[PDB]
This record gives sequence, C-alpha cells and structure tokens, in this order.
Amino acid sequence: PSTNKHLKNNFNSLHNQMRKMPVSHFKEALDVPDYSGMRQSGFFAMSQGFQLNNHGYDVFIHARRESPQGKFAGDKFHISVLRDMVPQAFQALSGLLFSEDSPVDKWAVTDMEKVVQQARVSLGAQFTLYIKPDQENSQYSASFLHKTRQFIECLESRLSENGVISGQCPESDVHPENWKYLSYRNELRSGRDGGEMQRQALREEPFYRLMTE
Amino acid sequence: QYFMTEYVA
Repeated sequence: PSTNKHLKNNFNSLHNQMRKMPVSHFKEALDVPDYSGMRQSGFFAMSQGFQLNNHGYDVFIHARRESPQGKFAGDKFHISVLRDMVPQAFQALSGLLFSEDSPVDKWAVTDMEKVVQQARVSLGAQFTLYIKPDQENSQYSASFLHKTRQFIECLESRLSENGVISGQCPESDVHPENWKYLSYRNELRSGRDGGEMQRQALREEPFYRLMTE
Repeated sequence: QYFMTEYVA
C-alpha cells in the first residue's frame, strides 16, 4: 500500500470528483513580509501561522505552518520567474502563499543574495511548494487535490496578470504548455539532474496528470 | 549541500 498506489487505483474516480467541484476560494493574507523582509527572517519570524527562517545550511528562506496532525510522498512544485523579478513575484504571490486557505503548509524561496546569478535556483525554480497527502492514511482526497490544483492555477494567474516574465525551468521538472511558471517533479522517483527519460517518467505520474488533465 | 530543494524534516 502507498500514496501513489491509491492514486493509480482511484485515478478516474478522483479526476471525475475534482472536475465537478466548485471553484476554490482563497482568502489572501495581508500581514506578510515583502521579499526584503523575508530575507530578514533569520532564526525566527512568523507570518500568518507560517514559521520563517533564513539561517539554515542552505540558500533558501523556509516557510512552515504546522501540518494537520499523511507522510510526504515526493510531490512538489517549482515556480520559475525571471531572476530579476523574484522580489516582485514573491510579493504578488505572498497573499496566496501565506493564505489561511492554502493547501501548502511547507514552502521555500531562494535567497537571491546567497546564490550566484546563473545558479539553477536563481535562473528558475526560485520557489518550491511541498505537497503532502491530506488524509491520515497518507492518501490524497479529491477535495485536497482539487484545492491544490486550483491553488497553483491561482499562482499562475497572479504572475501572468502582474506581467511577470517567465524564468528557466529546471531540467529536472515537467510542465504543460499552459503552465508558464509552475513545474513539477516527484522527489521519490526522480532526481535533480533530469533528462528526457526522467521527464518522460514524470509526465506519467498520476499526481501530475491529475494536476494537468 | 547548499542548493538542494529537497524536503527536509
């Protein structure tokens, strides 16, 4: 038994349930840092229940809201924007990323001052959104999958409406033509390198197909 | 070491 096994065996049921659901509404947060403030999180900051830190042994500012008390199943999104526009992109998305209605409890953004300009996580993939199965038995529910898909589509729309220029999608990730910023990989069944073979495998991931079709 | 977008617990 596994998260992905449940997705395979309920593939059409989940998809059909999702397409019948009304549009998700996300109350956007206002009492949030801008990108500069985000970089100043240090040891501890908090905005809208998301604990913030920028003091780890890595180049990211991490955001974590307490999860409902399934286990991480590898499913995650990157957001790629033009390197120069990360601060504006972050601000535009902050209402959604810190929303009390967001299905994403754990995410991270590159600290652009900690990386060389031409770095993988500088030219693109400046955000990572980590998805966890919402049910106690580590299964995804249709309600949550719908919410998650609606959420990333809201992120797409906000960036597009703000005229944010797209970034350089990492070689590791896949995305459909209608995702100009968002991309996907599964951490359990793919690597950071990528390649056509890996990208081909990722396109078959039930989770990815449920997000796109 | 510093550049991984890996989920850390």
